[PDB]
Amino acid sequence: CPEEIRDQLLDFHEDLMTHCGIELDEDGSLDGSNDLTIR
Repeated sequence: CPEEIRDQLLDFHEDLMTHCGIELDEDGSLDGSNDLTIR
């Protein structure tokens, strides 16, 4: 089976939110605070 047991590969779909673009779109996908306690 794929890496994601649930449906497809990662986070319900890829090429969507944060992961297949990281050069500045992970930076944009981390919009602000309340993402982790390290902030």
